[PDB]
Amino acid sequence: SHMASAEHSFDVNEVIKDFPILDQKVNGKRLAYLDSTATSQTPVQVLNVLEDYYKRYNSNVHRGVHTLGSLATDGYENARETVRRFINAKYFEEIIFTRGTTASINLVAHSYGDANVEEGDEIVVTEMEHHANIVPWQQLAKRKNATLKFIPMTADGELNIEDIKQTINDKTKIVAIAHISNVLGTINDVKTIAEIAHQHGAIISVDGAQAAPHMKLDMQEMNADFYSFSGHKMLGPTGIGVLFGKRELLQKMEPIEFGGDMIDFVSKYDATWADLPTKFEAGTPLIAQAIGLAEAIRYLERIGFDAIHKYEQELTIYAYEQMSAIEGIEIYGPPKDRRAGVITFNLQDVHPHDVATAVDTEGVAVRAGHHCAQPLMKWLNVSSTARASFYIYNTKEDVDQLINALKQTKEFFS
Amino acid sequence: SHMASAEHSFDVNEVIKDFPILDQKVNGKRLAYLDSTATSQTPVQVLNVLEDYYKRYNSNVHRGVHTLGSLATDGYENARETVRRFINAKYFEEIIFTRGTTASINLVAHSYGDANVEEGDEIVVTEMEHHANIVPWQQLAKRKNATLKFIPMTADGELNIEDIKQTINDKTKIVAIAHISNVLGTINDVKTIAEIAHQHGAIISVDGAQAAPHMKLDMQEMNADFYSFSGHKMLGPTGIGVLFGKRELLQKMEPIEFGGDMIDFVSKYDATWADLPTKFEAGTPLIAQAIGLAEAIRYLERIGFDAIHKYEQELTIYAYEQMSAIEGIEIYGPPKDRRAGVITFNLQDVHPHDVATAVDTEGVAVRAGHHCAQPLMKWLNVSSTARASFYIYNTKEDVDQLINALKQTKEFFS
Repeated sequence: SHMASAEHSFDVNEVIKDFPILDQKVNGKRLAYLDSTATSQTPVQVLNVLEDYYKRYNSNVHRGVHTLGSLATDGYENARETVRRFINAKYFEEIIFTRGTTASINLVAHSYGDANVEEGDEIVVTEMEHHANIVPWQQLAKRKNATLKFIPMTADGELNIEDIKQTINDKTKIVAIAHISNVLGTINDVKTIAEIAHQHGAIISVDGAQAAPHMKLDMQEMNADFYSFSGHKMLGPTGIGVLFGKRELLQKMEPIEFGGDMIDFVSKYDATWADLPTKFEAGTPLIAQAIGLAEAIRYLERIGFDAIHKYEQELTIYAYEQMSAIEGIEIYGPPKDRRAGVITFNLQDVHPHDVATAVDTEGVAVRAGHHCAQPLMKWLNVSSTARASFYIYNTKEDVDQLINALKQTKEFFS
Repeated sequence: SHMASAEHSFDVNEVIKDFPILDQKVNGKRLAYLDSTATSQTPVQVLNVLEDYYKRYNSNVHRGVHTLGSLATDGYENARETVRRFINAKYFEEIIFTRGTTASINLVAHSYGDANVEEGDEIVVTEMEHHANIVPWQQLAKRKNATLKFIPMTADGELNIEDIKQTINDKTKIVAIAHISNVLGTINDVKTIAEIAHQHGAIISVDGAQAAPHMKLDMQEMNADFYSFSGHKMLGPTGIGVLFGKRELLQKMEPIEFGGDMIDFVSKYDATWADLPTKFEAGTPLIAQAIGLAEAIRYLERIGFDAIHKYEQELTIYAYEQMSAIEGIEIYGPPKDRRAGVITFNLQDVHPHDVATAVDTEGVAVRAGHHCAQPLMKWLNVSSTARASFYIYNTKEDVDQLINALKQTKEFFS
């Protein structure tokens, strides 16, 4: 088929050999892991770099120290440089390591938000946002008596340019938006939204958790003010994310966590802060996790995003077409050729929790629930949905295993 | 010798076989890693558990999901239970995972501090505190126009009961104190200080980063309100720590980071919070790191703290005596038999940065600088010091290698 050709061109079988977790059975059936949107699997190259760190040069990080300490510092600094190049940030000091996208957005909303939002200012969000890109803005609005505004969505769950222009105005201080929806697969035009924000004297904070794993990012082209993502969704270790911020903005923002490393001087009653980026990195860093995340970036770069985007789009269109052919499947969001590698759906007369349970019995991992997007579920007029997602280690066989399992589930519940 | 006997009894050579990082040379000399206070080394048992997680059951965490997801959730919940038992917390929900001791103390100071400290209240600290246990209290005092008070220290860097009783009064709301000093080796009587706090209607927040790796902790006996520590100092992975808090207190405290997992329900403008402990755990957890930290706890428990305390005390007394015999060495803090496994020192007429550089050329890893304790350095009337620290994988040979390197350093600079 067309999908066999896409598999062969991408060399997907050689990619899968790097992911030992996929070589197992679940409930006696081969594993078809279709939940990468929740967290990705991790290649041996990343695991080998983590093992090497702990077996060869673990130490705390500080410029000019004993031998292992200076190797650990080199590895941590090299990891930040790898991230800077990955997203084409202008400066090393514009990359902040955090616990994840959620911690990144919370740092923007506390540190930037409290210094730049007052009573009567507006913060623009959307109903497709993950909780991590809604609730911090709700809390900033409550602290400041500011107003939260939602960009109206089209019937297919996209943002029309005229709705974007009508919602952003000269009262807007912050536009906070997903680059890619974790549910609908919508790809927002963040470059254009940034331009409209900037015309009104607002800044843009982008939730890029579902974009960084899947497409090339260029902070300078996009002209985002802040951009946030998570390592565990892009082949990296748990516990690490990134906040990109323009240097001019980060310089004026105050830290919100205090301790070692982020200080320059401490007396009994006062303290001064370190330079960027360490101003925002209190305590001992995520040292092993940063080193592993840099290896995950090199894994993605070695394949390249043009190859990853083509393969993911072929998988996604194939899955969308095969799932659409099952009578009773409803897919939410844009058409097959206008979406990222996610399909959120319901099966007529079968609760999505029972879909997820049933396909796991067939070896297939999907998620069911609200996907941390309760306002989106309400916008769809549902409580829960089921969600399959694709990444670089998925195959036609994985999609066909889901399709057969859904047909078996229809039969079981009929 | 007495130290050879202690080595043999502890089976230190078998412990060292678990730490492949120690089996290397630095500058052509065997590695003598004497910087565990900064971060510990990591045994293969912990590395094997981390590798197994990524090769067998990585997935995001949620009760009742697909097979790998339910294994990851089990591992994360089991890890929290392991921590609860390790410190004898009454309830599972009193254990919060954080990024580290610094993040733990910052959560207390923001969430508990802002709700319980007002103008004219007092916060008690000490000049031996790490920056992580000073600067958050400075910032809480500034937010609230409250007053920071310091418990006077004895000439040996300890806290006299009469100075403790004179500094704590009915205005005190929070006593924030180290269990063990990262510099002096002082072991504070936190059980007694907690009693004095409680008599005055204050709470106690304990910095236990240097105690959790080295001694048995019992939250119920101690009667601490909050207790904070870091995994990387106790054989665990980087990027994880613990906050213990009494359930009654944590129930009333508000979260300070917002997103997925920590919410129950989200609408466009409002949100409700999850139950403890997840109320304080926004975003995707530190899943691999928690699982590794539980394995580190089982490694320490298998040896037991009575054996670890005896071995560390024998090493410490041996090192204190051998270093004291070098003319020109000044050791800071209490006597050899009243300290934890740390020796902070200076060598007459040799800057401590040059000591650290010189002994690294001899394969020995120590730290030089302020040790994130600038107010303590000022209290000692120095800028910088050098610091050697001991843990379960250190030997008489490591101490003798430091002693010979210090004598060689004296010679080089004379």
